[PDB]
Amino acid sequence: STHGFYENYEPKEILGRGVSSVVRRCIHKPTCKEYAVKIIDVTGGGSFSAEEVQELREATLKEVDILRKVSGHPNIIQLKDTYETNTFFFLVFDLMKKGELFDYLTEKVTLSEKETRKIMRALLEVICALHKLNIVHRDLKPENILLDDDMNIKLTDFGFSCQLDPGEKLRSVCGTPSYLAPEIIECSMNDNHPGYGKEVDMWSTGVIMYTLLAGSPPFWHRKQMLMLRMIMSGNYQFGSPEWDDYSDTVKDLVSRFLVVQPQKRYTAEEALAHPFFQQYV
Ligand SMILES: Nc1ncnc2c1ncn2[C@@H]1O[C@H](COP(=O)(O)OP(=O)(O)OP(=O)(O)O)[C@@H](O)[C@H]1O
Ligand SMILES: [Mn+2]
Ligand SMILES: [Mn+2]
Repeated sequence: STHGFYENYEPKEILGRGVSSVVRRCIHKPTCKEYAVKIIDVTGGGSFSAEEVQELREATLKEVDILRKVSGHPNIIQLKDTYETNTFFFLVFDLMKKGELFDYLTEKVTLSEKETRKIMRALLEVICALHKLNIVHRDLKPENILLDDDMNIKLTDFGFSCQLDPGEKLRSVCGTPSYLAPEIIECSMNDNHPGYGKEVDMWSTGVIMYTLLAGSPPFWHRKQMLMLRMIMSGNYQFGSPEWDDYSDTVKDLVSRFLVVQPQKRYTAEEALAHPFFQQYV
């Protein structure tokens, strides 16, 4: 499969990395077309522990299977090819040439209300289609939303995703602590807690919507545990110079993702019916 991979593609420059991966631009030899390959080291560079190797191999098998499930959506990355050797996995994808939403937010500082509107509608439609399949992404954040050549977003990174059976609940904690829903944190501090569902994605959506308009996240503290209490209490504001220029309509939408009790939180469908997206009914 390594021969298979290097037999069919010429590897190019690094585009990004993760704890146990490297993503590169690569050229398909037969077509001369360009792709992005995510290279996952299941061994972890000679340092994990046999058990973990099989936790990482079944992790990426879960990832590939979630990707085959969501294929075809216009705003979701397309897995085009996969190769598997004893240590490495190779996921071949369409090449997103305008990088991350993160990188784009870094250079613009903040995004206007109309640009945020366009991005958020595209993401909510994505999330809506995931949730109908009962898929929870669990890593929604600006680094995992990419931009193609016309600046339309492409949801990517399904490495923590899962399909749920009817009424099932999750318990493991994964994802970036600034984007983590409260019920996840709660769950990590109580064995008796019910577990969390699809709604964690609607919290993250809230932190992303907020952050594109403010240029900074709604819940931060240099000391993690105090940041987590802020999140668990849902203690944030539309403040200082930061929110002065925006409508009341956007802020109302945001505050409806940013609700602690999951039951009371907006769903992807509720968010698309808000007045904020109804200008042209
Ligand atoms: N299809 C792609 N087109 C262009 N660049 C990409 C593509 N896929 C990934 N990259 C880049 O590589 C980075 C890492 O990709 P990905 O999120 O899929 O890796 P990961 O190891 O799962 O990351 P994480 O630490 O968030 O778990 C992305 O955030 C992006 O910069
Ligand atoms: Mn990622
Ligand atoms: Mn990931």
